[PDB]
Amino acid sequence: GIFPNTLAADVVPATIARFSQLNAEDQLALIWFAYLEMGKTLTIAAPGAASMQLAENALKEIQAMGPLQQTQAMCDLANRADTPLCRTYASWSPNIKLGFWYRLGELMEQGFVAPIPAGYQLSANANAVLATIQGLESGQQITVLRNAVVDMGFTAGKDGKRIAEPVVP
Amino acid sequence: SVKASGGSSLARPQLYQTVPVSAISQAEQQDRFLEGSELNELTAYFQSGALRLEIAETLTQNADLIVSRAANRIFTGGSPLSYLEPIPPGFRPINIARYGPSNMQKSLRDMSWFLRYTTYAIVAGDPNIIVVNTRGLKEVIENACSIDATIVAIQEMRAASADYFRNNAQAKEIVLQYFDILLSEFKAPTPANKVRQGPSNDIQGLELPQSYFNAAAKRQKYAMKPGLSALEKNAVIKAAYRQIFERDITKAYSQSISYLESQVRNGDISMKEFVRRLAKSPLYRKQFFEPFINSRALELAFRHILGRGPSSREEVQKYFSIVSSGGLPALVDALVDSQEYADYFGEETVPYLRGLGVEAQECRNWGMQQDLFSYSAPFRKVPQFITTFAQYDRPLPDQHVYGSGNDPLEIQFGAIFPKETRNPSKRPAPFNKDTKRILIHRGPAVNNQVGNPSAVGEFPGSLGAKVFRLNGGLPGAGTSVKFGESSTQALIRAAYRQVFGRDLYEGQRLSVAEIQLENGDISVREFIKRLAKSELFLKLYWAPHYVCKAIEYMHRRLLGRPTYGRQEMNQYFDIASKQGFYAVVEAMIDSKEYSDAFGEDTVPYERYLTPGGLQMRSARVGSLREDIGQRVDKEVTPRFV
Amino acid sequence: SIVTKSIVNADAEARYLSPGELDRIKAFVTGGAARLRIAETLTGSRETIVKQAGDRLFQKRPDIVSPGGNAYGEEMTATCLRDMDYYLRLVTYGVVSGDVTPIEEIGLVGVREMYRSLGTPIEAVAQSVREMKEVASGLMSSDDAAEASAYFDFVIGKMS
Amino acid sequence: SIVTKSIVNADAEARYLSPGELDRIKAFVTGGAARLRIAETLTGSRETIVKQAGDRLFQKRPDIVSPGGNAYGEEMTATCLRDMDYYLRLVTYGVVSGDVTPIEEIGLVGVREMYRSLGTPIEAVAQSVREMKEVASGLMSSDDAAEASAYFDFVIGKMS
Amino acid sequence: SIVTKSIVNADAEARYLSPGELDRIKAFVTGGAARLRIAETLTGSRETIVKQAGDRLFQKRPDIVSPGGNAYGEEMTATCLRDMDYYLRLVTYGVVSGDVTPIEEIGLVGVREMYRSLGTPIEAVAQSVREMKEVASGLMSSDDAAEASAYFDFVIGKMS
Amino acid sequence: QIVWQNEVRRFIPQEKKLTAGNPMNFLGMARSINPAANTIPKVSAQNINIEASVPRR
Amino acid sequence: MQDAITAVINSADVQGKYLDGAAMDKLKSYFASGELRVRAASVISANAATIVKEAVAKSLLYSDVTRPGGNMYTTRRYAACIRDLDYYLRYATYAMLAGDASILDERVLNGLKETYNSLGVPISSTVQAIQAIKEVTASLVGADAGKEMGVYLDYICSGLS
Amino acid sequence: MQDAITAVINSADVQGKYLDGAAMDKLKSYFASGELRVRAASVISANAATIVKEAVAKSLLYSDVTRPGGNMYTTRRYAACIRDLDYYLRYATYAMLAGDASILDERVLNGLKETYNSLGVPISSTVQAIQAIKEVTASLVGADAGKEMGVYLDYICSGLS
Ligand SMILES: *[C@H](C)[C@H]1/C(=C/c2[nH]c(/C=C3N=C(/C=C4\NC(=O)C(CC)=C4C)C(C)=C\3CCC(=O)O)c(CCC(=O)O)c2C)NC(=O)[C@@H]1C
Ligand SMILES: *[C@H](C)[C@H]1/C(=C/c2[nH]c(/C=C3N=C(/C=C4\NC(=O)C(CC)=C4C)C(C)=C\3CCC(=O)O)c(CCC(=O)O)c2C)NC(=O)[C@@H]1C
Ligand SMILES: *[C@H](C)[C@H]1/C(=C/c2[nH]c(/C=C3N=C(/C=C4\NC(=O)C(CC)=C4C)C(C)=C\3CCC(=O)O)c(CCC(=O)O)c2C)NC(=O)[C@@H]1C
Ligand SMILES: *[C@H](C)[C@H]1/C(=C/c2[nH]c(/C=C3N=C(/C=C4\NC(=O)C(CC)=C4C)C(C)=C\3CCC(=O)O)c(CCC(=O)O)c2C)NC(=O)[C@@H]1C
Ligand SMILES: *[C@H](C)[C@H]1/C(=C/c2[nH]c(/C=C3N=C(/C=C4\NC(=O)C(CC)=C4C)C(C)=C\3CCC(=O)O)c(CCC(=O)O)c2C)NC(=O)[C@@H]1C
Ligand SMILES: *[C@H](C)[C@H]1/C(=C/c2[nH]c(/C=C3N=C(/C=C4\NC(=O)C(CC)=C4C)C(C)=C\3CCC(=O)O)c(CCC(=O)O)c2C)NC(=O)[C@@H]1C
Ligand SMILES: CC1=C(/C=C/C(C)=C/C=C/C(C)=C/C=C/C=C(C)/C=C/C=C(C)/C=C/C2=C(C)C(=O)CCC2(C)C)C(C)(C)CCC1=O
Repeated sequence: GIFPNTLAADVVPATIARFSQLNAEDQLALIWFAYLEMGKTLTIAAPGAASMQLAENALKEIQAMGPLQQTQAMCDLANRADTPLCRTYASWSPNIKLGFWYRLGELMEQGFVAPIPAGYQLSANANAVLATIQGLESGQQITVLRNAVVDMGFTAGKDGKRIAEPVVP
Repeated sequence: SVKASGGSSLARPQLYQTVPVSAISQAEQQDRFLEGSELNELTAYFQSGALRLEIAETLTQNADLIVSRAANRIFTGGSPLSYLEPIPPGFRPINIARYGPSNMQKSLRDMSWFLRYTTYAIVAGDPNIIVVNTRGLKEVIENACSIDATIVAIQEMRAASADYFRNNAQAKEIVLQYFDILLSEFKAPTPANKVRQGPSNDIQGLELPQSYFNAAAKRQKYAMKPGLSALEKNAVIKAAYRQIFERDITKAYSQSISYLESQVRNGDISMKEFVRRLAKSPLYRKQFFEPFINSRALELAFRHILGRGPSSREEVQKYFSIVSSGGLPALVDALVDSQEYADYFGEETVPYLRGLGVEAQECRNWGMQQDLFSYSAPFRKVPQFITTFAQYDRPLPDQHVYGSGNDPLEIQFGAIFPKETRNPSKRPAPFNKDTKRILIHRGPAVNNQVGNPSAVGEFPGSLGAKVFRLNGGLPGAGTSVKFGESSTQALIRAAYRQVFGRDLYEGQRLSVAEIQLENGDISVREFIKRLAKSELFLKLYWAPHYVCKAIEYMHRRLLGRPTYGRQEMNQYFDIASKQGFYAVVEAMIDSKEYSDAFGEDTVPYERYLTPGGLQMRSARVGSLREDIGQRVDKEVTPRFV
Repeated sequence: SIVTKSIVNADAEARYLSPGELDRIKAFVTGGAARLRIAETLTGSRETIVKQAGDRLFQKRPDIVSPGGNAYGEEMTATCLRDMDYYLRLVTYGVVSGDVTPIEEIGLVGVREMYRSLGTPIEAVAQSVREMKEVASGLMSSDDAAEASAYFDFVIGKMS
Repeated sequence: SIVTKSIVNADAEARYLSPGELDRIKAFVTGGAARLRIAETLTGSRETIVKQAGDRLFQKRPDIVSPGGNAYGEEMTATCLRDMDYYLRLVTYGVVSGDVTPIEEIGLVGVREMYRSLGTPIEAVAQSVREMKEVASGLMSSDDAAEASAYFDFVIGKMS
Repeated sequence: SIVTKSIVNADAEARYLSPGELDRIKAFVTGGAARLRIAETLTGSRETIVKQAGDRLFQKRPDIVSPGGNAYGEEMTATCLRDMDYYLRLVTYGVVSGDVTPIEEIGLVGVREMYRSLGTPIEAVAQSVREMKEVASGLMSSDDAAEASAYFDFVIGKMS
Repeated sequence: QIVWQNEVRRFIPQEKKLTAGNPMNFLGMARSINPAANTIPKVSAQNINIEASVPRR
Repeated sequence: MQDAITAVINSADVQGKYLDGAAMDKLKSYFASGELRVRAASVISANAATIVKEAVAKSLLYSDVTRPGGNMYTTRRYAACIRDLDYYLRYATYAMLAGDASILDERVLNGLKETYNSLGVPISSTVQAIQAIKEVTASLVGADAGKEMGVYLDYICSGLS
Repeated sequence: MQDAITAVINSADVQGKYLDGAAMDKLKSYFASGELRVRAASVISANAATIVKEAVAKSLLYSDVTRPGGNMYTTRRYAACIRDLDYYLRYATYAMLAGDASILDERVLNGLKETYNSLGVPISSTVQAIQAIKEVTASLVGADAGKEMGVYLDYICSGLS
């Protein structure tokens, strides 16, 4: 969608690259904790500025599947895995993807979606990247988050990855 | 009348040769800059120019006296100069009274004309004009003019003209040489005409007067022989490439087939075999076979191998059959092995474009061969010889009176015309002032106004387009939720879609006209007139087009039909000449047919189509009905079931 | 340019150019050094003009650079400045040609369609052009300023 | 590609493809994973190949980048490396296609005329392709290296 | 064969075999074992194939062997089955060569003219070739039968 | 002095170069401006009285 | 002409970029469909005359076009129509093998409509005959390769319209 | 022309006999050597210009033929000579790939001796240049492939003799 800032040797591209260094577990936990940090230290969400109807059906499905299936769907999104929902997610614009993650976090906070494992604590590198992002301005923060979540889901042609985050049984 | 035209482009045969034309054409036919030879000829000619103009000046000043001396030596018994517009044994002076006034006038005119063309030849630096117009004049005038008398007159003129040039052997020698050429050429008998016999029974035989050939630019002829120097062989091979590929692709792109060139320059293969193998090559295949349908490819091949375009319907038929059967190799073999090829080029001569001036030309493929010989021939993809030849044998096509390019696509919006220069596709046809184009009604066929002129305005129902009418009352003719706001606005937007094809962008709508219509102050006709005359319509649909294209598109939008022919087209075009765009719009919307078809409350709509437009719409796979153009078999369950 | 608009008008009525049209073209012609001076001044300081105008705009309209605003984010702000640069270049073309046709045909016809599709508040686009006009006028003399301000005003009106 | 080559050959003879041509297409279609793998290797190491080859070339033929040479200057050297990158891209096209036709049609028809007009020595461009071939072969297995070297040497032979 | 066709194509353009052409040649020549096996199968069992094909043909088109037919009589039948055996030999040649050039230039260029001279129905001869194809396929493995089917189909189509 | 090693090390793919109109060309300018986002505005539609607060001009 | 491989290469070359993941996916798809394309082409070549025969018997025989005054009347015109159908089948097979309709525009459609108009050849009847060819070929070649052949036959039909 | 395979086919078809054990053995022998032939052809194509350059350096330059009065004197004639040499190399590569000398006997050796005699091309020096080409190719491609190429280069030289 909107042009992504990938490699420019500046704080925003640098932080984006760092977020891309993190593992799937680190990245997913980082965005969860960033969501918890939204509104106090990070920028708030403005979902009215995104055509979120495109995600509506997908979100409904996530709110219908069982808690284990919900957690697996989020893990699939973070794992660049090939599933119908991952492809649907990838087809969206950056704003829609980011608002979709926001609604997932809202549902988890409300319980409608499987919450984080109890007593989970962010790792070292992920916490450092999150602190960096907290140190940036609101515009820089929204750019960094947009570029963080834009590459999630499945897109054909590209491939790779070896670590994966299956479940928390 | 004739039913088709091959097109007509300006033809410029050379009337006579001049030194600069000779040199520059010598360089240009070989696709090169002028070299030391031609430049030196130009230098010498320009240096001699001052003297030549001196000769011309002195002869034009004293032309009266020279002609008078001639007329006095030749005629006896009166004064030949009463009206101005070495000795052969048979010479005898001619009597003015006996010989007659008309013939005396022609005698004096001819003497003066000889002197005038002699001065022309002096200035041009070449006697070609004299030779051209004097070889065979004798036989033209033997029976009413004495040849001995003319010879004596020319000798007297030669002597008198040279008498003014005691300067030195520079002016005198030139004058004497040109007059000697004139004398020997007037004494010449008429040479036989050059006959171009028909190669088959479908092509006519022709002949050309030798004077016509002498005037025209001579075609340089390249023949490969074993004894030629290496540079000459190089020139011959370059000529072969220029002929077959239409330009020197070796110079341009280093494209070449080296072994073929070695074989032909060794004499292993003849120039004919070299042409055969080059035209079969993947280079030729990629450049002049792959980009074209077979119908156009064979026309280009005729250009490249025979130096001419197809001559008849039968020929294109035969060779299209040949290429359908055996493809490019069969086509090339048939052309190269034809008796015609060997008759012209034989084994050694590189093929050359024949065309005007080289031999007698046919009328039937005149324009098509003019187009074919242009260097832009590769960019015409539509066949021109099969199309034109077929159209000769058939009535006038479905086509605008001024040509196919004047027919826009019958699409919802946009004025899309074929561009004359882009992928040339022009198909001229002779429509006289009275033809009427057959149009297909969008509706019940029997409502076509040709057969049912009182059907005009009969709405077409389900068989035709939707029709928007201000039938309901207008609002405010206070209270909210007045239902008369949706219909009037739907009609306004329909009128915009009709005049412009599609809705305008925000800020473009003529809001004043819309409120003045919604307030009952004007009629629907007046509003569409305002739309048609709007600067937006001018910029979109009038300004960017040929005048008659603009008029035709206008007519289709406003009257819902193409123009019938030259009567409507001519009246609107004449108004365009005299008054301009607004007056043309006025004429269309104030015409009687507009009133009949559309009142003061009906938005115009598509009422008719050309056959081409209907075929575009209804011949696609998803729209083509099952019963159209094929046998519909009734399916019945087998009797054994 | 002006020549093309006058030609179109004169041809639409199947007439040669009138004395008035001819004198108008002549005035645009001979007094054509000032137009090129104005264009050169606008082209020389495009960086500063667009940067200062964008700063002024974000000060006046921080909402467009706040959550939910079109220009929110580094990339969105960059594209906004790019749009302002487009409009400054078009203004220079209009100044040079003595007509508003090139501006109209490059960046105003259907501009409302484009910005409605993009979600961009068009009135803020007109405001950004206002800031660019103010800065450019500060960067030029009085008569040059008036001449440029006329075309800036044309653009602003077409988005207001 | 063999598909277009055979289709053109058959079309010029107004015939369907022979069974031998169809079997050739079948074999070419089956053996495509290796070609795509060689192409993926080459495109992955693009900038490295270009930079190493350019370094080797300018070391070997300093006159090209010394005073009076065609590649002398910051912009000229950049352009020369740009040409090297062009020809690497074409070599990858040829590898993927399994045929030299894309290379020939994009960057060898009339190449002598172009570089003669520009003043570039063509044999030095051939040397540049040789250096690129060596660098590329260094990063591949022997079979893959030979397969890519086929197209590299096609370019080298046509450019010298 | 495919080798001769590739060499002719390369010579028509005055060049060496391209890398793609060499790869096709290598693939063809590595697969020579399968072609030789298919040819051996056809050769060793020629009599069974011809006999069964002729029997099925005569049963399918008795008019050919009926009185008045071209094949009527003992000697005419012997000649007809000799022709069928000849075409089996051609099919084996084509299978080994990789293309249909030997079949084309031995027994298929001008077949219509010869059989029209002899009065034989070309339809019936093509039907006989079809019967030979069916028997040979049933006598051979699926992949091998499919491989031979291409050449049998070429013979049938150009003989119809 | 001109050193070709510096240019070789500085090679950039041609297709990756920015051309006219690319909004990337205004990335540096956008960073320099650093537009100030508004503070999170605290609004509660529940506590607004529409009838009283709406202007009665 | 362009095939699918050359099509993707040229789409990459006009932008001056190397073949990325999506282009490689397109090439893989074409290499995966090549076996079916070759088999269908062999089948069509084996039965080309039969395909045209049956299509003509299905659409044009015993109708207006073959009777005196119809465009297929006289043996010359009948043969010409037959070999036009032969052209269309051969070029549709070419395009199916290449997975690209470029050859059809280049060596079939460019100027064919104008030629037919000049000759008075009925275009709707030609389209119906080509549709009959599509149906016969599909019944001979299979559903999927039949659909692929139908794509290019319909391309010819649309070009004629 | 004939390659090995078509040569076997012709030899059998002359006698109207199927492919027997001997013909099968010859075909297998050719099929086995195909990989080496193709690799040798690839190498020869890679270094054709270099091979010709080294051959002329060894055999022709600084001789009589290059000086005024020699037949390799002018640039036109030098270019013609280099063209003859690379023609010989390319057609020898063709013959080696086909495993048969027929292609040489027709598309190279057809009046060539008569041509050289008529034009005054010295046959001895041409033979020496071809021998230099043979030596260079053998050193550059290997021993077995070297003698495989040498068979056909000797065929050309004998055709000129
Ligand atoms: C080089 C080792 C020696 C040499 C060569 C030389 N040859 C010619 C001229 C010709 N050579 C050929 C040969 C061929 N042409 C072909 O197409 C092929 C078949 C593939 C072959 C083998 C021919 C036909 C000619 C005559 C036409 C032509 O020039 O192409 C020359 C030029 C002779 C001249 O008098 O101009 C030369 C110099 N000469 C030597 O001295 C070397 C020993
Ligand atoms: C958008 C995805 C792509 C694009 C589009 C584009 N189109 C035009 C201009 C026209 N479009 C049409 C189309 C139609 N007319 C019809 O009747 C129908 C069916 C209802 C269609 C689809 C026409 C006729 C025009 C010309 C007339 C007009 O524009 O009103 C343009 C503008 C071209 C110009 O300058 O004239 C553009 C930009 N361009 C892209 O780059 C996209 C891939
Ligand atoms: C009757 C013997 C055959 C027949 C006729 C048929 N015609 C149409 C439709 C039209 N006919 C015409 C013809 C003309 N219009 C003219 O102005 C002139 C010149 C004087 C002629 C000859 C036109 C133009 C049409 C189109 C509709 C219209 O009238 O505007 C049809 C209807 C076709 C349809 O699909 O609706 C028919 C049936 N059909 C036969 O089968 C007979 C052999
Ligand atoms: C009778 C001696 C033989 C025979 C005849 C037969 N013919 C057909 C079908 C057609 N015949 C023609 C012929 C012509 N059309 C022309 O324009 C000309 C020139 C005036 C000729 C000679 C055509 C076009 C057809 C097609 C049908 C149609 O007219 O629409 C058949 C039918 C075949 C079938 O299967 O439908 C037959 C039986 N058949 C024999 O066996 C005799 C030797
Ligand atoms: C058959 C389904 C329909 C039909 C056909 C028909 N066509 C012709 C004549 C010609 N057709 C062509 C076609 C082409 N030219 C090309 O370059 C290509 C592209 C590969 C094609 C397909 C041409 C050139 C001709 C003219 C040949 C000639 O010069 O005679 C005819 C005969 C027309 C005539 O007057 O002889 C016919 C009958 N007609 C139908 O009714 C069917 C629907
Ligand atoms: C000097 C400015 C450049 C240069 C020259 C150079 N040339 C050679 C070798 C040869 N040069 C020729 C050229 C001709 N011979 C002719 O008869 C004519 C036509 C009038 C010309 C132009 C030839 C044929 C040779 C081959 C040697 C031979 O006589 O047989 C060399 C030697 C190269 C080697 O490595 O052996 C050199 C050095 N070299 C430069 O760098 C200058 C640009
Ligand atoms: C302002 C504005 C907006 C911006 C909106 C913004 C900024 C939106 C940003 C929203 C953010 C930061 C969303 C992040 C959500 C993260 C979730 C749901 C992750 C949960 C993780 C889980 C379940 C992981 C569990 C786990 C599992 C099971 C394991 O395997 C083990 C551990 C682990 C924890 C990894 C819009 C874009 C809307 C519009 C435009 C606009 O201007």
